Amino acid sequence: EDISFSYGWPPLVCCFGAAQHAFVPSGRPSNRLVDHEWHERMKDAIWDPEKFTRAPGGCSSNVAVALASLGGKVAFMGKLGDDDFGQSLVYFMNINKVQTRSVRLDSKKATAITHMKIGKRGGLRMTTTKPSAEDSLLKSEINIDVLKEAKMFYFNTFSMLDPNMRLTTLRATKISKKLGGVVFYDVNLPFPLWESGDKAKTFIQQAWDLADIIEVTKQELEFLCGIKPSERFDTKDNDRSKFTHYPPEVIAPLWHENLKVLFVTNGTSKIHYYTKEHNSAVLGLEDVPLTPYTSDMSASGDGIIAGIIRMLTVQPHLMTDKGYLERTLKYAISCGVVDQWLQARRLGYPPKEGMEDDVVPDDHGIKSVTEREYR
Amino acid sequence: PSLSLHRCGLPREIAIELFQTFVIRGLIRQHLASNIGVAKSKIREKEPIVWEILQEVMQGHPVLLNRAPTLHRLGIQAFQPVLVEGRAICLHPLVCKGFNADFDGDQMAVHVPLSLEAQVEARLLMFSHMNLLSPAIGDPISVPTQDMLIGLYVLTSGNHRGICVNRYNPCNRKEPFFSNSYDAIGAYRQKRINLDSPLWLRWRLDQRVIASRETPIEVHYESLGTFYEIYGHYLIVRSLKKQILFIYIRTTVGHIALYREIEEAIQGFSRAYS
Amino acid sequence: NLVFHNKAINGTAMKRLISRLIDHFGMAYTSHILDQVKTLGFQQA
Amino acid sequence: RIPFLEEQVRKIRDGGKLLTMDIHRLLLNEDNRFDFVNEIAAEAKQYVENNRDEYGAKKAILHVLSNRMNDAGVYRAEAYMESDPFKPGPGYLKDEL
Amino acid sequence: VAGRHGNKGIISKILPRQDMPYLQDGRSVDMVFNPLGVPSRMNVGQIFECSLGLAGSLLDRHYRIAPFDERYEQEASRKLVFSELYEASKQTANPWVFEPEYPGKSRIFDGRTGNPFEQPVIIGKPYILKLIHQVDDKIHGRSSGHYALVTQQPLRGRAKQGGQRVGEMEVWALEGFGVAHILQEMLTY
Amino acid sequence: RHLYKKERLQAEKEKLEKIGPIAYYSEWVQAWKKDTSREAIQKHFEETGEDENTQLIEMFCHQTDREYRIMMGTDIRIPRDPLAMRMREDQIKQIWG
Amino acid sequence: DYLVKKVSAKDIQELIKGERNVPLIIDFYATWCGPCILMAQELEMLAVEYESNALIVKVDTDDEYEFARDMQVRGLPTLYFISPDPNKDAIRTEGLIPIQMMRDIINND
Amino acid sequence: TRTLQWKCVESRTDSKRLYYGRFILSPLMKGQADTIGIAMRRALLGEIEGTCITRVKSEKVPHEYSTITGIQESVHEILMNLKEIILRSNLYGTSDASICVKGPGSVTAQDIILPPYVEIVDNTQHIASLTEPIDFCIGLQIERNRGYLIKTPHNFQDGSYPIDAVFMPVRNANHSIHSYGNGNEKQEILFLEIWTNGSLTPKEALHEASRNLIDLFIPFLHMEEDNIALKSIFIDQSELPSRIYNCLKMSNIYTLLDLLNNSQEDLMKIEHFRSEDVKRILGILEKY
Amino acid sequence: RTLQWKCVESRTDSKRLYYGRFILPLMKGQADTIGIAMRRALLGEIEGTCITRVKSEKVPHEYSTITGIQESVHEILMNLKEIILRSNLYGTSDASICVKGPGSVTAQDIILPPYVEIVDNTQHIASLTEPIDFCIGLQIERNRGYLIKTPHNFQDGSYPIDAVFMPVRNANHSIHSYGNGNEKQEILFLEIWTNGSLTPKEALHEASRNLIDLFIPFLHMEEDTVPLSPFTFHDKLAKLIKNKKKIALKSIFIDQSELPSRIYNCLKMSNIYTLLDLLNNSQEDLMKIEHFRSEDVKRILGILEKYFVIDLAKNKF
Ligand SMILES: [Mg+2]
Ligand SMILES: [Zn+2]
Repeated sequence: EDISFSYGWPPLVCCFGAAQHAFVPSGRPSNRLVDHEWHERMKDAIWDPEKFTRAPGGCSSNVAVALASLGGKVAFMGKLGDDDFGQSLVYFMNINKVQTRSVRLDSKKATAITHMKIGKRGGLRMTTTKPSAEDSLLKSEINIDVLKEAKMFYFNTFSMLDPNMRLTTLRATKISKKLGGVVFYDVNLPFPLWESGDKAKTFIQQAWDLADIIEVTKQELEFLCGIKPSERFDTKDNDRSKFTHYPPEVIAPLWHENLKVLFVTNGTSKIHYYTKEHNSAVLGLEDVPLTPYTSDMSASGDGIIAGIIRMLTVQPHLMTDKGYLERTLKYAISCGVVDQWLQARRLGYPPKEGMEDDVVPDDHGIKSVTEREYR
Repeated sequence: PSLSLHRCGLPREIAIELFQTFVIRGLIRQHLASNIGVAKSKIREKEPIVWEILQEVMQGHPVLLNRAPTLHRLGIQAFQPVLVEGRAICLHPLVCKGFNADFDGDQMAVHVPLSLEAQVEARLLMFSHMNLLSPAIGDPISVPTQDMLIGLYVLTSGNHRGICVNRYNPCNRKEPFFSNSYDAIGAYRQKRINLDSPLWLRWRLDQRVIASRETPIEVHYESLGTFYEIYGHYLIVRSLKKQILFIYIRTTVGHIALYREIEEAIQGFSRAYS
Repeated sequence: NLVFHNKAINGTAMKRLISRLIDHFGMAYTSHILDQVKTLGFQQA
Repeated sequence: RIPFLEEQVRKIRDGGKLLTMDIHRLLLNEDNRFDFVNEIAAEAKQYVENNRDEYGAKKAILHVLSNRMNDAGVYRAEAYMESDPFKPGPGYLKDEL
Repeated sequence: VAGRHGNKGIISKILPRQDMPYLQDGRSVDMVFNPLGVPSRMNVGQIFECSLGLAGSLLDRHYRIAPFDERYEQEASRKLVFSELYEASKQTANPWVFEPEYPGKSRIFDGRTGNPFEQPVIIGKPYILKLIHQVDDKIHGRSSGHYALVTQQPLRGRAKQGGQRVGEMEVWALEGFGVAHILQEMLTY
Repeated sequence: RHLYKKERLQAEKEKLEKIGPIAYYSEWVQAWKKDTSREAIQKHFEETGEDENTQLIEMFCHQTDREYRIMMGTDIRIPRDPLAMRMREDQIKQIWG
Repeated sequence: DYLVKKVSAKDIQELIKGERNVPLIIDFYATWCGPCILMAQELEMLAVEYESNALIVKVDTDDEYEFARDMQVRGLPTLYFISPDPNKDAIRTEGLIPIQMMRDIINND
Repeated sequence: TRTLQWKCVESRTDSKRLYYGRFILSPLMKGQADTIGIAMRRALLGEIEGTCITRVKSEKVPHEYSTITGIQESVHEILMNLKEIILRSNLYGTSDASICVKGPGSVTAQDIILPPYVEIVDNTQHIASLTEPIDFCIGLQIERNRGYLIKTPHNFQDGSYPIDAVFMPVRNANHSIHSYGNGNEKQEILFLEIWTNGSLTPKEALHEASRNLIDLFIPFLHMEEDNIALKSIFIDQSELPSRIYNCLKMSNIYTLLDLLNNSQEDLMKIEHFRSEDVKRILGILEKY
Repeated sequence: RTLQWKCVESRTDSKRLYYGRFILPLMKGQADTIGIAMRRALLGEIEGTCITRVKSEKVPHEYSTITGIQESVHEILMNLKEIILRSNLYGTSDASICVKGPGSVTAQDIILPPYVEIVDNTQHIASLTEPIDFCIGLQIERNRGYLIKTPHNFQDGSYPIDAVFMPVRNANHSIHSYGNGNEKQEILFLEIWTNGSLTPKEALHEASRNLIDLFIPFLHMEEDTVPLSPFTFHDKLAKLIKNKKKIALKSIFIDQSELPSRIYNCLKMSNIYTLLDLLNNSQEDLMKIEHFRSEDVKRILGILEKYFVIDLAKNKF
């Protein structure tokens, strides 16, 4: 009981999962609210992706770096390497104020490398020859004390992909619930599980059951529920065929007794919320500086999640209020747009032509003024 | 206007002429040129380095300025030159009375003191800070004069008192109370109050307010023992033990602003010395 | 340690004050006071 | 301690007003000003005669005065010389309007 | 630069349009003059001319008025200026051009902060001229140089690349200070 | 003189509050010929979903630039005397005679 | 021109069966992803450094969904490093990884 | 590479109630610095949100001006002492708090009972001092607003007295510019100085102001979903019957352009006019 | 939503003048901040394209005159300084004029590159009254502000013109009350006048983006050889561990040197995140932190010593 002495006001939040650098779980077709007329006039100098595809979000380390920026207290639990990559990844997190006490480092396993058997004809690889460090975590190593202090747990479906790791994760979820925690599940379905809907619902049903708050992209909601898309997906107008609010009944099949809220996201363009007694949506901006490196829209995802976490954590009593939820949603849209913008400025643009730019040891990049040069 | 009392602004073209010998030395000392002839060439092409050297050379070297009809000593005074771009000499607003100068076509002359002995005399005996009193009767020569005076008057001018502020007699029927002066200055910025609006400020110090010798307008005395005394510009609350519990002053934001500047300047100079 | 003034300042009054400040604090302090009052005057005007 | 005097103190040191304050302290120990000017001039000459090449951006008169103050207990930089921490690069000049 | 009523001044700063004072129409004023000058110099003519200028620009009229108009009636000039300002205010709908409470003056704003200046100010379009005395002709400097034949002193004149004079009155001032070394230098080296 | 302008300006504040935003600002839009009572505005929200703000924005879309320029006396920053704004031509002329 | 060459799913199959003497590196990529555009640039350097001591090829995931599911792609920026000795195993790396790491693997596995 | 960067150059914590920081920004093109400074100073001094005590309820007595029992201080002095208490919170809505002490000798300070969200920056601040044993019970109300000082004062249902609240966390802010231009181009540096009450750090305030500013200008970018010869013809020339002519001239219609501008509803306002006449004017126009 | 914006009026007075007015319920102090920032950005932060140098083939100087043309070379040059152009890209581009015969050379006669486009089509360059040949060469650029004609020295036949690159002629704003009683809400109106290179609405959007780009830098990480690289953290650390002892000490964080939680939490709260911080802090100081015992100093010292030998201030005298 060191709680009185050491807990502190911003409640601790714990993000569980894998630490990776630039990893995208999946990508699906999408639509965005944009000014079509500006785009025509500035055709020469603006990057507009030809077919727009949006990533659901990113790895859990990314969600944690984002909360820390907004002011939250965050910890990351997981396993990594003591190889150079690992040690460097821990430094990033540490410099960005994410507590790393919960991470555990191991000598034998490697940071992003998974030895795999060549497999049967048809190239069906077997990944069990040696597991990677990230998916190799054991029940014994979970840090109970961090779990005890925390009032929020965040996990993704990626950590449920490996068979041993699934077990570890479910235990962390159950330990937390008892001790007292709100569990937030972000279904960010990876590439393998898109083969068919039935298979997906069954894979994730146990997790869906244990969660107080869930976040699903619209495309995912349709895939799980059944609807097949009938939207143009490549046109120059905003028509309302896209951006639909599914009626409450279509969503009701998936509810369970412990679910307080469900958030469905169309990007920063629209965010929808469904609660047992009320339903609504808030609208936002997606016409943001986009570069070839940043077109995926992953950064916005991480930012939206972080805002929803900060707000729900600071005043816990109001998760189900109609007003609080609307204010939370607006703060989230703003955090997302700031993040996509910042990334573009940081990463830069790939050299258009006349690529005589100095090359960093691994790659080359230029500022926007430079991209927009005459020939 | 922005210059300090010890400084003057000298056009760069004038300076390069007056300080040339000094710059040539510098170019040679830093070995950026081989010979005197070599350097004079660098000065002509207006290369950027010549400018860094010029700035270095004039940093602690004073200069002398004079106006044409030199009626009295104050006609010549010394300043520390600051390089400026443009072709006119900038002068501090408060030194104009001594020089009898106005800004409608007047011109001035500059001289540079070459010897060490000469240079000491200028810094120590011919700078404005040292010569703030006129020779004839002892009066101040550098005092705020035109626009500056307008501003000071406006700050301290005051507020409408009776018929001007209220239409009907107050009988049939100001409010802000502030605890520290900083808060008051703040409200002015946030537009909560205006410059002339009356306010009450707590005073912890000792009755320094210049006011007439006037007895209290009303003394209100209560049975348990506290007495409140209302004078025109102040309220003094006292108790049975005859101790002054509180003093409050009726004033305007403008008055507090002048006091604060004079006080802060004194304290700042003190903390700098240390 | 200075007086608090609750009435207007005109040119005669400023000369009297600069004189009084020169005697109490000296020419160095007075020069700084003077530069600061100038700034305030220009700003308000 | 008055709460917000930081800028004024930075400026007094940076502006060169420190030198003015110092000259005044030192003249409070002397009956004839004219003699003090002569004493300082002589010291400066000795300094330049002994080490000629140090001077040029460092001025001798300033050195004599800083040395007096440091002897009496007030820390002053040598020759009242201060660097510009934030200059953009070589060959860049500040516009002191 | 100068106007036609005895008003002369020297330019001190050029500022970007954004920082200039601005009107209720949005436009930014070209020049700013001190207002403490008129009481001392006694020219009330300028105030009448600035105001009529604003009117003519708006209404597209030029006015040629002969001197001594008060022969016809008392306060004739005021009647002309005030009437014309009103017509401009009505025809082009700018109510600030004629303000009934303070005629000829308006309220303007600061470019730097967006805030209104406190008291109403005089705005107008007068005619300003540029004088032959320019800085470029005026500036001069010298170090070393050619020296005269008999007196062996420096030459006189900017054209001649010469020095400046330290004369009788200047010596006297240097003597008052007690700066002997400085003076000797001027007289010898 | 000041005491009286203040009284007139306070009365204008009160009318805006009683009448509502759409009604007060309609003096200066003459092309709106539609009921502006608070009770008329609620009925439109019930029937079409457009609230007060959307209705106000629609009104201003019918205002001429000449009329906007006359409405600037209603600015919070530099308010104009209500008497001067609504004075007739005959009255103003008497200022000059 | 580009040293890296896009390859069809079927052709890759042929390669696995046939003999190899230098390490093959396979990159699964998608047009949409931002990290992959950066990744392509770094692989290209390696191609120069190895200089015919390796074959580097790429498959676009969106066109060949099934091939990818079989070789176990989990996320978009994925690299499979394979070897000539068909008893030594394969390496899958997930995420942008530094160049020195890539270099070590080709040499020591 | 010509990328704007920000650093903190000076920091100091004088008391638990005063903090100072100085910040710098990288080279900016001319004209940029002053715009950035003016806006930031405005956001810092007005857009940041603070928590403070709005209303106090003293149950012991109803007298407007009466020192009660043991307390050495006046009712008004306590109200002043309460207004100077600094708090940190993340509240949406309002909350209540109380202080209850029973002290023979009291140094009432830090006895406030607060909800978990609200927090107290300085324990030592002195609410009051009680000389004799007595029970002190006060109820308080706390709110979070962005330096908006007040609303209309509400009714004193009980002896509940309102407190004038300044909700401003940042105490002062100032800006400065240095221009270091040589040769071809000029570069500038912005220097920003922030002083705070300890509810937030100066660096935190800097970040908050930037975020507040960005949300103000984002609305402009939002996109919504998608589903004269006549002048010179005068009425005198087009023959019109007298009664109509006199009436039109009465109402200031003098030229044709003007009749067109007018509408049928408008006509019925001029007096002595008739609807049949509106038909006749149409007929006259019809002939053109 | 709550806040809504619209264009209340739009007009095109001339090909070179355009107008627009826009409307915006805003809180009590918000309107002033938005208005001032927008004015300063509209008149000041928007860029434009203009002709910067001209090549007249056979003229002695600019104050000369040529036969068949009613204007001097100085007058033709002034007329060019007034031509309006539209482009989105940077760098210099070249264009030419080659009309012949009696008539008028107007803007249409300029032949342009693909990216630059003229706006007016009727602007007058010169008046030609004999059968003559007019051939000129022009250079166009995009930049901001105004340019002084610094290169007086020039290639033969080339003369410069002081271009003003500002595309917005004027701006105004007004603030009025929404009359909501206790909540003081306000309505903002903005008006913009443009040369026609860009629409007023486009100027409004460009200004908003430019303003966000000037306030976004603060939310990046503090600065403490190439930017724009994904691997800046890794490369930095690789040097930090390799380069210096006492600087490697920065790399180590309290989290890695495992400690019991009670101690860890307390240390973090008291601004201690790294070892160099712990070593620097005094033993006595540790007693200063609240809820810190005597047993803990021992624990920290015992774990620390195992990890490393040094006691910079850890060792008391
Ligand atoms: Mg004169
Ligand atoms: Zn007359």
